[PDB]
Amino acid sequence: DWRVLVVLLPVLLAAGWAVRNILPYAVKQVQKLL
Amino acid sequence: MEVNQLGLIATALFVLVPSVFLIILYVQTESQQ
Amino acid sequence: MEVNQLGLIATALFVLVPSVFLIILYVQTESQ
Amino acid sequence: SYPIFTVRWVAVHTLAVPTIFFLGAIAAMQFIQR
Amino acid sequence: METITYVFIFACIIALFFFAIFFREPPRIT
Amino acid sequence: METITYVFIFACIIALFFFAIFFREPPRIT
Amino acid sequence: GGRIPLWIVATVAGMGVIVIVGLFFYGAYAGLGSSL
Amino acid sequence: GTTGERPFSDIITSVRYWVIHSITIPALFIAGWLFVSTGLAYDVFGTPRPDSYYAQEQRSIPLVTDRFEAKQQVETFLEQLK
Amino acid sequence: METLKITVYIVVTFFVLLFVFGFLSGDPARNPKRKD
Amino acid sequence: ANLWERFCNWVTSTDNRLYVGWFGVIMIPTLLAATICFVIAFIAAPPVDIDGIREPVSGSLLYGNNIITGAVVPSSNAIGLHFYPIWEAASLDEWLYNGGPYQLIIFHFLLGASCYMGRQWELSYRLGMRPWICVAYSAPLASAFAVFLIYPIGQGSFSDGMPLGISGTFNFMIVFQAEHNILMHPFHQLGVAGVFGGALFCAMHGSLVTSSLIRETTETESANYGYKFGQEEETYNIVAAHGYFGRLIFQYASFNNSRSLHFFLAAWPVVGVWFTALGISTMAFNLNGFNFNHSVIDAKGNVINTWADIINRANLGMEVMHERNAHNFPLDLA
Amino acid sequence: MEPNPNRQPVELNRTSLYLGLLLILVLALLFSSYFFN
Amino acid sequence: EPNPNRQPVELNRTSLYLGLLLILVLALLFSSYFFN
Amino acid sequence: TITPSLKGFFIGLLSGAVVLGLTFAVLIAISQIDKVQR
Amino acid sequence: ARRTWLGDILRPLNSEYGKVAPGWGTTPLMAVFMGLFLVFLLIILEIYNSTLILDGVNVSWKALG
Amino acid sequence: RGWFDILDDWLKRDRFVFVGWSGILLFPCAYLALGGWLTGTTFVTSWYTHGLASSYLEGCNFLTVAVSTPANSMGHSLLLLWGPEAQGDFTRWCQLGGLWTFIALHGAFGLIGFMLRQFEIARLVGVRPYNAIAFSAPIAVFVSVFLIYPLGQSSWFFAPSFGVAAIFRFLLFFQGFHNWTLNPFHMMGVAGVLGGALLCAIHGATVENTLFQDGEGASTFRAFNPTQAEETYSMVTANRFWSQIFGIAFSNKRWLHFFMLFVPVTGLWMSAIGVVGLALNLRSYDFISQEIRAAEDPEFETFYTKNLLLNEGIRAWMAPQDQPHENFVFPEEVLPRGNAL
Ligand code: CLA
Ligand code: CLA
Ligand SMILES: C=Cc1c(C)c2cc3nc(c4c5[nH]c(cc6nc(cc1[nH]2)C(C)=C6CC)c(C)c5C(=O)[C@@H]4C(=O)OC)[C@@H](CCC(=O)OC/C=C(\C)CCC[C@H](C)CCC[C@H](C)CCCC(C)C)[C@@H]3C
Ligand SMILES: CC(C)=CCC/C(C)=C/CC/C(C)=C\CC/C(C)=C/CC/C(C)=C/CC/C(C)=C/CC/C(C)=C/CC/C(C)=C\CC/C(C)=C/CC1=CC(=O)C(C)=C(C)C1=O
Ligand SMILES: CCCCCCCCCCCCCCCC(=O)OC[C@H](COP(=O)(O)OC[C@@H](O)CO)OC(=O)CCCCCCCCCCCCCCC
Ligand SMILES: CCCCCCCCCCCCCCCC(=O)OC[C@H](COP(=O)(O)OC[C@@H](O)CO)OC(=O)CCCCCCCCCCCCCCC
Ligand SMILES: CC1=C(/C=C/C(C)=C/C=C/C(C)=C/C=C/C=C(C)/C=C/C=C(C)/C=C/C2=C(C)CCCC2(C)C)C(C)(C)CCC1
Ligand SMILES: CCCCCCCCCCCCCCCCCC(=O)O
Ligand code: OEX
Ligand SMILES: [Cl-]
Ligand SMILES: [Cl-]
Ligand SMILES: [Fe+2]
Repeated sequence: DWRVLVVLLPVLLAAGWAVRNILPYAVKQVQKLL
Repeated sequence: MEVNQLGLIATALFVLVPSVFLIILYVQTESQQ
Repeated sequence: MEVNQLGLIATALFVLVPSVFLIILYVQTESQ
Repeated sequence: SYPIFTVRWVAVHTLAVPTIFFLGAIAAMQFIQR
Repeated sequence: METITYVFIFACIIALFFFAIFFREPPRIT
Repeated sequence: METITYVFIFACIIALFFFAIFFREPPRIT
Repeated sequence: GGRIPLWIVATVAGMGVIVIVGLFFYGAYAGLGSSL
Repeated sequence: GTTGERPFSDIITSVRYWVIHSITIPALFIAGWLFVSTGLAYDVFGTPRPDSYYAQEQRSIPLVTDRFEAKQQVETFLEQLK
Repeated sequence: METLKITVYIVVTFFVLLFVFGFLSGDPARNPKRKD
Repeated sequence: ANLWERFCNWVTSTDNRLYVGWFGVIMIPTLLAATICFVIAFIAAPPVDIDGIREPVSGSLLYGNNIITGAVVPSSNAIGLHFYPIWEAASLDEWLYNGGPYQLIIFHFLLGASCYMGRQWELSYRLGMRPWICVAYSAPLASAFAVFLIYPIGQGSFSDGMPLGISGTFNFMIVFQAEHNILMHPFHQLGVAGVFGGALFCAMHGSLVTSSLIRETTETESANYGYKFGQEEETYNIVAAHGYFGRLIFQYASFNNSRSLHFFLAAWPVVGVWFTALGISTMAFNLNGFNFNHSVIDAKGNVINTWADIINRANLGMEVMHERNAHNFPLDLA
Repeated sequence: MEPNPNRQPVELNRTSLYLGLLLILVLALLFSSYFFN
Repeated sequence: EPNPNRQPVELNRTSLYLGLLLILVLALLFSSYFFN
Repeated sequence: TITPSLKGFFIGLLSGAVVLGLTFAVLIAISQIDKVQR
Repeated sequence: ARRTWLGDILRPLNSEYGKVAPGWGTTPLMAVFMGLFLVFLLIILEIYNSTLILDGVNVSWKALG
Repeated sequence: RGWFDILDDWLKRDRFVFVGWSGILLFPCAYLALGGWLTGTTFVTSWYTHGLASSYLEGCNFLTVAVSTPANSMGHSLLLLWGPEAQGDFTRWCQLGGLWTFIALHGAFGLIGFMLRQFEIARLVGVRPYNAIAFSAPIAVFVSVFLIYPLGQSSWFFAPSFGVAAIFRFLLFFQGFHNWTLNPFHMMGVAGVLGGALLCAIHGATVENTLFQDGEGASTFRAFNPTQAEETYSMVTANRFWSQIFGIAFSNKRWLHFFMLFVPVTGLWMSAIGVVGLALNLRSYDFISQEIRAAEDPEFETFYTKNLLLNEGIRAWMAPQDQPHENFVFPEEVLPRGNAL
């Protein structure tokens, strides 16, 4: 029902925000794995 | 009091048998030395 | 048979106490 | 150069993420009335 | 008979205390 | 309990016979 | 690296706990579970 | 001494850390909050609301008394509030 | 009963005087390092 | 050659097989009195009217008890907190009926135990040790003071102090729960954490040290013979033990400072047991465990029971049954 | 036939005797009441 | 300060066998009278 | 014949297999990428 | 050591001490039977438990008639 | 150099949180037991199994929340989510008490996990496995109390419920119904737990008050170095102190630390045994000789008879609300009560 996206929206937005601030150095790390 | 008559011997053997076992081992340890 | 109830403990100790004396004396004899 | 995403990273977030969410649910509860 | 038994055991424990304390293996250094 | 007691003591004696015979101090010539 | 000093992070975290637990004791007297 | 992970005291005094987590921590708090304020927590877990432990003129517990019909029994009790 | 009472008063007094007078008899000095 | 100074020298001598000391000059007679009276009363004392209602309770072996059920019974509620020495009774018969031995034993014992604690300080000073072992003992000592003296003072009667017996002890702890809800009291919860944790850390520490013993022996000898009394080298390897325990949990949850570690061992149970002694001492003045009886009700006002209300049903059954002939009025106010 | 090489002496020191007698006596003291019942 | 009068004591295996036999036969003889 | 609880049994059994295999697939993957240098 | 008739006859059965098949040998096959045995015990446990209910399997004393 | 060895390589890397092969069992199961408890105590009722509120969501606090046992009518059902009781419905699963079996069973395999981890790390680090051996006592307690005990009874309903006050109710149930304080296996457990805490305190206090002066500071903690050879406190002075104070002292550091393992581990094992007895209602409830005398002699009274009157009160006043499936109706006139109260 609708209450599920209301609850879930701050969780996605939060993870979206972290994904974008960290992505540059997460790319680097992955490359260093050989 | 009406107590289990066999309580006495149970208790006597309960004390005597394991004690006697330890005393036997102690004394023959002392005579080694 | 309405025997004496203390007969059991008296017989039990009669055997045990002196037998244990002898066994103590004997084991510490062998271990020297 | 330190990695960002590790087994440690996962252990930490495996506990911290639900904890904060649960603390939010429990704080709302203080305002429930019968 | 049960009173005698209880007291007898307690008395043996007190006698053991005496030997444990005054007739212990003396601790010796190094 | 007395039957058991009599039989027990008799059984112990038969065991002693066995050890007395087969585990004697062997007699030796010095 | 070490910009936000540690004593300040400790103080702010600290008060954040005091606030949450405060609210939990306040709710012992209000609403559900308050006997009222 | 160390197994090569970044030290925690370095992470939590770092600006990038708090840039991400000043968003992620409140968002989670608000998510859990909405989980309750919307009533969704009640419906997911089956927890009675303050108005639905008993029916209006009832004082019996709606106790599960059957193993294999137990799911049906709970549903029966729940209808007796609607 | 009074013989008993008086006997106990005397026994207890005697022991308490030993205690007070013993700790007043230079007890700080009865250690193995710095005696004064 | 002075007589007093010779006696002082013997009292405080570190060469006596048991240290006497000035604290021992009081401890020795008081503990001997309490021990001799306890043993005599446990075996042969007649029934004692603990609750003042002329309903005497039989505590001793010769009057039909065993080790588990026997007890020196507390003094009569008719006496309250009045001092009841032998010489205040018209006869020994009276003194025995009314519970005189309990007073004699607990006063002598509490004095002798207090001095035991001081004796622990005193010999530490004669040996040039650090002084705080006695502080560790103050935890068990405060606990005995609480159940033998403090709780009686607050409730007004040595008849509500702890019987000196095994079943008597359980009676005291069931009635305490009905009158104070001690389990819902946080200081008893810290006591359980002090005692559970102490047993945990006892086993932990024993097992970690035992785990890192240095091979000094063959498989035919007890490893205990790998340590010789008074050797200078440690006998286990704290770094191997820190390296095992730091990996079982994580590194910074493990001690490699042995001083910090043993201080932790000292302090955790001692402090937990301080709190639970303080729990009894403060429930002595009726500041009781949390009461959540009927704290949850529904939208209409129906009570919604919780596990605390179920505790309360049990507390009620203890309350209504205890000292079943002793209450004439509807509130058990003490 | 050789005599057996695997035989070993056994020991119980005095402290182990005291500890074990104490264990037995205390166990007796605890359980005796349940044996008489 | 050890006492010079101490002696070890001995019971050989034959003496054990003879002794155990004496006690067991005495027990067998007297047990009927103990039970009565 | 295949009763409802025998059906749940297989559901329970397939789910376990999934969780277990999924777990081991991931672990073998990572172990292959991030090897120890010897 | 003493030789005996019976010893000489049983000798071959206690003569391969230490002998192993190389590497992993039959381990994968062992694993398969372990797996089957677990499901087998699961079924047996859950029938006794009445978590697994089967047509014609009445887990009651009244399965004696 | 095949996949198994490569995975072994990786599971056993030295990292902040060691994983190991045992981690595969341990970490899922521990996290799920712990999440089930936190989840249930925050959100899940006991209304249909017990007639009790038991979550923060319902108005309970930290002392009264619980994950409560399933209804008595579930018997010993595993209560799998996909089983015939809940039939895969998560909500009904929660309401029938499925989280109790969930926590209990994941908890048991986590405890196994944890002890395998103590074995695994002990072997890699090169030390003897005594910490694992000691942890056998916690496992014995858990299985005997949470599993063996309710399996001998009518249902999981009479197991402990996972909650602070709920466990208090379990304490009092055992007093009133089983007279468990009278049980010598509990008494040996009491001695081992209280003996352990004593040994913990007295050993710490002794080490700290027979320290060697190894630095110049008033804080004596600095003057230790974990790789020093030398003992950091005097066993000789400690031994003299206790010999003179108490009559006897430890003289062997190894025996000392083994005894600290031995005492609480053995006590916990003993209490587990007595609980196994209580699974069968094989209680140490009475002394026959006492009852015969008291039945015939109404002036005969001991602390033993006084405690059974309290038990009888506990049973009758708590059973109706604690065992609701039984529909006990005790009219006021049948409740045991002394005068006035
Ligand atoms: C090591 C991890 C682990 C372990 C030991 C357990 C153990 C358990 N879980 Mg938990 N669980 C886990 C991880 C784990 N779980 C994880 C990661 C999750 C999140 C997804 C859950 C979520 C979960 C839920 C939601 C529930 C359990 C339940 C259970 C219990 C029943 C398990 C069962 O019957 O499986 C049956 C399955 C197996 C034993 C697997 C066997 C597979 C074999 C090896 C192969 C057989 C062949 C295969 C099927 C072939 C495929 C055929 C196909 C092609 C058609 C048991 C105590 C239940 C419970 O607690 O009840 C109260 C329950 O309801 N678990
Ligand atoms: C002087 C008071 C005293 C003392 C010292 C004890 C001592 C004991 N009691 Mg007894 N008790 C007493 C009075 C006392 N009792 C009284 C007056 C009663 C009323 C009759 C009882 C009733 C009672 C019952 C009913 C039971 C005991 C039990 C026990 C034992 C508990 C063992 C233990 O630590 O379990 C604690 C639990 C464990 C050790 C199991 C596993 C724990 C795992 C490892 C937890 C891991 C936690 C994990 C990391 C997650 C944590 C996070 C979470 C907290 C947030 C122990 C021998 C129990 C017993 O005998 O069990 C065999 C038991 O069932 N007692
Ligand atoms: C209530 C008392 C008590 C608790 C809480 C406790 C706790 C613990 N003991 C451990 C260890 C030990 N305990 C030991 C001896 C003892 N432990 C004792 C008593 C206890 N021990 C006693 C008395 C002794 C003396 C014999 C030893 C020797 C060890 C260890 O070596 C070990 C350790 O490392 O200590 C530092 C730890 C194991 C960690 C683990 O398995 O993680 C994994 C977590 C898992 C698998 C989850 C288990 C879930 C449980 C079983 C069921 C669910 C529980 C709910 C989530 C919470 C319920 C709360 C309500 C009931 C109120 C953990 C901190
Ligand atoms: C829908 C879907 C799929 C859902 C998602 C679900 C999902 C997939 C789940 C799986 C998640 C996943 C794969 C796993 C990650 C989960 C995760 C990280 C699990 C968390 C598990 C967890 C609960 C762990 C338990 C925590 C635990 C109990 C630790 C407590 C720490 C603690 C109390 C330690 C005691 C330390 C202490 C304070 C003192 C020291 C003790 C003591 C004195 C010892 C004595 C001593 C110590 C020494 O040190 C040395 C030297 C010596 C001499 C010595 O005497
Ligand atoms: C009161 C009881 C504890 C006594 C104190 C403990 C001893 C102190 C430590 C000794 C040396 C350090 C002295 C102070 C220094 C110190 O102790 O600092 C604590 C430590 C600091 O380490 P950092 O890596 O930040 O940096 C290294 C620093 O030590 C240098 O400044 O931080 C942590 O450990 C974070 C804890 C959260 C970790 C989350 C873990 C994830 C949980 C996973 C589940 C657990 C595993 C499962 C088990 C099965
Ligand atoms: C002011 C006077 C103080 C009063 C003194 C009272 C004496 C009490 C001390 C006990 C003496 C017996 C010690 C036995 C045995 C003894 O001699 O052991 C002595 C033993 C010596 O240890 P060591 O380290 O020397 O031994 C190492 C190796 O020999 C291993 O073999 O010390 C310990 O093991 C102490 C730990 C057990 C301590 C147990 C104490 C429990 C006492 C409580 C018993 C109460 C039951 C009473 C019910 C009625
Ligand atoms: C069950 C289930 C599951 C799982 C789940 C999970 C796993 C969960 C988790 C969850 C979580 C994981 C939770 C958490 C929470 C937390 C919390 C709730 C916390 C809190 C805490 C606090 C409150 C604290 C505070 C304090 C105090 C009080 C004082 C001291 C200090 C401090 C600050 C600490 C699944 C899905 C599989 C499915 C089936 C069912
Ligand atoms: C050994 C590891 C075992 C892992 C067990 C994890 C189980 C995963 C949970 C799956 C639950 C789905 C059940 C819900 C659907 C059931 C519907 C039905 O009964 O037909
Ligand atoms: O005395 Mn003993 O116990 Ca304290 O309250 Mn009131 O009083 Mn009696 O009653 Mn409840
Ligand atoms: Cl009473
Ligand atoms: Cl009154
Ligand atoms: Fe130590």
